[PDB]
Amino acid sequence: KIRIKLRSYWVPLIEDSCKQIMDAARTTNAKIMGPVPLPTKKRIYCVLKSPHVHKDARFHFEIRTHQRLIDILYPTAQTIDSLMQLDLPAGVDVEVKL
Amino acid sequence: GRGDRKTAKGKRFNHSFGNARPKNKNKGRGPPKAPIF
Amino acid sequence: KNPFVANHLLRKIEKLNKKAEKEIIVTWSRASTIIPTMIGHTIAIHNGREHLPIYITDRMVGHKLGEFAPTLNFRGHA
Amino acid sequence: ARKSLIQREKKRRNLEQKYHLIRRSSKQEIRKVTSLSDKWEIHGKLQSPPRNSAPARLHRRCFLTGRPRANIRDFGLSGHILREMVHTCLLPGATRSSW
Amino acid sequence: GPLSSVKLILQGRNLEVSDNVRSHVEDKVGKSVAKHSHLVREVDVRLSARGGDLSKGPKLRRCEVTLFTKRHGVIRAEEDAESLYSSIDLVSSIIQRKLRKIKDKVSD
Amino acid sequence: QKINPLGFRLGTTQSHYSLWFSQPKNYAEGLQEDQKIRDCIKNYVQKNTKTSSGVEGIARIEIQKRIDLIQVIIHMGFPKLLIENRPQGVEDLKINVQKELNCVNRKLNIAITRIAKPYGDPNILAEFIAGQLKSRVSFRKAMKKAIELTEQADTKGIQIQIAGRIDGKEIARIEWIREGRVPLQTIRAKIDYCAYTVRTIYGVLGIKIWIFM
Amino acid sequence: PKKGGIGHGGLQIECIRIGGVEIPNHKRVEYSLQYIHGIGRSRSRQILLDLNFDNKVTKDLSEEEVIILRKEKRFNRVAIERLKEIRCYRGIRHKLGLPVRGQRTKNNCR
Amino acid sequence: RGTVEEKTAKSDPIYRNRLVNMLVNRILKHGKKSLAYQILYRAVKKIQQKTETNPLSVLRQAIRGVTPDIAVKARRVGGSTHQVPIEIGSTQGKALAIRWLLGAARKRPGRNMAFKLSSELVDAAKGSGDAVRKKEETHRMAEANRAFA
Amino acid sequence: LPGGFAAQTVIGTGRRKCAIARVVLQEGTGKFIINYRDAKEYLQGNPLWLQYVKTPLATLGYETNYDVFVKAHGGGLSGQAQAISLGVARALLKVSASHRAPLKQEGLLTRDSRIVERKKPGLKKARKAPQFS
RNA sequence: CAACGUGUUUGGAACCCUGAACAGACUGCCGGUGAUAAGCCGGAGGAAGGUGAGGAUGACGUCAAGUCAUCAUGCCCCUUAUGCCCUGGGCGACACACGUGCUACAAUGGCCGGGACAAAGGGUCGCGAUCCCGCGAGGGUGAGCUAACCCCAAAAACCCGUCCUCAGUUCGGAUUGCAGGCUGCAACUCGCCUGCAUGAAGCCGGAAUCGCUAGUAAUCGCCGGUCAGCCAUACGGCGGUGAAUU
Repeated sequence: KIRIKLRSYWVPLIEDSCKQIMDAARTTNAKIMGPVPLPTKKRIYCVLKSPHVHKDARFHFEIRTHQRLIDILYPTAQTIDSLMQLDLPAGVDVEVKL
Repeated sequence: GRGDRKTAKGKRFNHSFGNARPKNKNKGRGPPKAPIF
Repeated sequence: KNPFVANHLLRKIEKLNKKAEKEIIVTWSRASTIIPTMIGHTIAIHNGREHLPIYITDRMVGHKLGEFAPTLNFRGHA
Repeated sequence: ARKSLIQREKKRRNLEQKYHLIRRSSKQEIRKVTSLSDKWEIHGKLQSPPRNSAPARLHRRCFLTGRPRANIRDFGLSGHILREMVHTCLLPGATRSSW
Repeated sequence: GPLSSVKLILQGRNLEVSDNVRSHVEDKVGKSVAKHSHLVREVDVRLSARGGDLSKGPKLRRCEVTLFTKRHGVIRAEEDAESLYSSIDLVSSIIQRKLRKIKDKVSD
Repeated sequence: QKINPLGFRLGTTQSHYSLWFSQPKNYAEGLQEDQKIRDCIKNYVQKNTKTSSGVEGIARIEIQKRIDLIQVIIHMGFPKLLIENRPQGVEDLKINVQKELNCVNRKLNIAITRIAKPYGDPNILAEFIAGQLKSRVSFRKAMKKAIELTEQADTKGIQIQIAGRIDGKEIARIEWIREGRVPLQTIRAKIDYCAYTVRTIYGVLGIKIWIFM
Repeated sequence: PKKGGIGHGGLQIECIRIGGVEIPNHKRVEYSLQYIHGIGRSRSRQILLDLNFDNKVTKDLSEEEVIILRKEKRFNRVAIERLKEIRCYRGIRHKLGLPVRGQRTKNNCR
Repeated sequence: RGTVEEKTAKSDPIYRNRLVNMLVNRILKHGKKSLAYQILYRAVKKIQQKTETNPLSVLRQAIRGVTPDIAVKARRVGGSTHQVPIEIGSTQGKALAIRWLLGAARKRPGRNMAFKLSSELVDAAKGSGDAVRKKEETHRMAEANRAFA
Repeated sequence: LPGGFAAQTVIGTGRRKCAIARVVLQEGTGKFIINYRDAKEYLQGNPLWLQYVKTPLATLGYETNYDVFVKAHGGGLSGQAQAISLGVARALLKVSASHRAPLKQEGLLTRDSRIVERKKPGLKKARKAPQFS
């Protein structure tokens, strides 16, 4: 009944943070929908490289927004306290929706 | 051709809308030709 | 859809067209319209350096003012 | 840029938030012409006396240096400064992909 | 290049050009490449000056002459002398050797 | 010319610093917050240790945002020099850093860590050659001094480039010395570099230190 | 045939042939295939004289050959009168949708 | 550079012929392959309408009369330019054959490209028109200078 | 056209650049269907495209023998026809694998490296460069 | 993927896709050539074969190349001014010259109608679906979407019919006039776009000159950035059709 979203710029942090959230959620309660990787919001920027006039040879860097949807079925009180027990991940943005 | 802004190919090149390149083909159209027979 | 008028020019209308007729009186803000209650007044349009006296006929109605005053002093042997 | 122009954008922004909602919520009522069409010309006179509070006049410079041009708006920084805040591990996620 | 010759293009950088300057350009360059019979397309003569009383560094007058000729390539010569006139005469000599290099290499 | 190593190796073996994950307008505002924190810490320690004797050498300022709480780690090599001995150094840091973040009054933990070996960390060693070179000491004595000073403290390979206007000159030079392998191209290799600008009296100098570890 | 004042088109397809007239309206050419319901694809040959009457009336209904030349040159003697920047650039034959004239203005430089 | 990797050449779409597929690639202008396809098969349905033989027979018999055996390669020795003829290969003569045939087929006016390619194609089949005359004027120039090698 | 299957018994996949194609290969007659149209009306007349569809079955001479109604999207029509073709090849591999030797000897089980090269900055079309004089 | 008739209603994870790990391609095997070696030529297997393709990557150094108008700064100089605020102009002038692009010069064409298939992006001060008014640009109403949901968004070249089927033309669209709309205190100098009007030059280009070795060239569209709106025919990308020659 709950959907939590994990967005980051870093794959070992969603991998390990979603790893331990799935670990705690499985070892504290019942069957829970797995982490579905929904695709990478990735976007590119072209930076004019030299300060003055060199229009060719620029620097286009790309930022990658990884994200995983992960769904827990049944709200149990010690399971809500299990998830809210873990203020663990270092930056990974977590969201809640129905 | 493509600069011919009174056409459909010209408005498609210009990224604009008028008679010849319509939004919602039900709505908005120039006069209709009647070759008939 | 609405004619644009600089408000000090509107106060020039409300000062001369209410009391009494007058003369060369200066304006800035070139972008104003004609406003046919201005006909017969002479408007001083800024041209980059000075203000020009331009008499306003009723034929000049329906435009903006700096079409009447050129800004480039191109005499020209280019 | 120069030291003056950053504070030009600063004091112009103070005039934005000074009566932003007041004057442009007034314009929310002017353009509503269901009641009348011909009148309110003078009321453009009341539209007039905000001058530097026109949001058309408000730029967005690079906050770290101040180049008015090539400001990638999603970062707030300029062109050339954005390299050395990618190349110094400072921007998160800037993985310099060359796909 | 008064008539019939290659198309002249001047560049004046840090230098207000006069009658005697570009007159000396077309007469020395043009009248020393007047015995040419060359249909060279374009001559770019870029005549900049620098230093001395103008700024830091010695008094310099530096000319580059570039010829975009049909006849086997493009050529350019940059010389830097104490005067404009010594610059343009010296580049005039260099481009005499480069054009005799081109004409003389068309042989047999 | 050449790409710089900390930019080039960002996918692997080098991690970012400002480690907080956000949305575009909030990305620009979070970058505001990051830059003012690094400003307050840098200007803070520069003032309160400029009155003090030696150089500090703050290498990294990592800023992390788990919850509405901001972990700030400061990686200097000589951390005993900072504090006013009960903890009052980091307390007053926490005061002046709280001065410019209290939009949402969220707590922040300023910590401080030790560099493992401070000569092997190119920002600190670049600060040392910056300090001695800002004093009237030649390029050679100070630069070789940095090299043997480094190799006593366990570094695999090193490259030092010092830019123009060395002791008395009006023509700029570049002077670089290398020892061991410094493969700038090998992506696995983990080279850490620094690029410090020394603001001297007769000009500006540029020091650029690559360290292959 | 011959149409209103003096002007007329060839012996070609009817819509195109009305296009050959001096100054008709092409959307109202298309309307003149719709109000009259004239067969456009058929040529100017094979046209009943009632269709020619309807054409001459509907072409009297809008301004045409000499009339628009008259009114546009009335806006040209207007464009001698009142000293405008359009008028000043027609004393000197420039372009008044305003191209950058530092290069290449040869609809009027000739 | 050394060489080109060998070749891959497929046959005709509907007749299974390696020549006619070469011709449909040569009539192609900027990717419109269905239209060049259309022009060629309208030319074949035109050639069934003109005479009553195999279009492979009138096509191959046409391009035999366009293909040269020798051509001018204006070569140089010591700075001296000889107009010496060198014997051209076979498939090279195919490509030149439908080259002159096709470009000369883009000159004869009057009607659509089916009639144009048909008319210059039968002119190649009868020794008239312009493609086989182009064969002659590129053939009577290498014949004119056999005093070189 | 109706008459569904709703299963994945003997499937085949294929993909040219942006054009994917999944096929199911039923032992039938030959009135075969791209997504819900005939092959002629979807492959838009008879270019080479329809012939690339007819190529792997005519390799084994199994034109009457099967009926391959196709589900496909992505890409444009030629590459969608090619992905149909290699879908037929990988489908025929997954019925009667002893057809490996005729199919692989021709270029039917392979895949071209058809991919649009990206624009390279300072160029115009990944090879096209602006001229200079 | 499937059903119900135009949902979150049912199943399935079987295809596709998303996205983490793994594997794979390394002259590994075979034959033949080569001082036995490096390799070289071929063959099998394999999705892919000899850097698989593209990118990022750019040594010591050169041009005392460019940048003191990104930023920092030696020295020098101005300081009731070489500083600062505000309104109007200007960077948009125009006898010419040089360069890069777009449109073309037509029947492989142009128009109309009806059909067909993409990718990648962007968007809560927004994107804006639906309905109505208007020939239209547009106006109102604003459901849905913080984005694999919704919207921008119609893809276009392409296919099937109608016409012109050789003309300065139903090619081409320049320039100008009248009438509008939008953005924004404000659109004259100097914004875009709609409706009508005109229909310039231009029948494939001298001398010379440039790009490209394959999903490339050519060709057809779509998106983004900056951005109130735009001068964008540019730039950064993304697909579609798709060659010839070495």
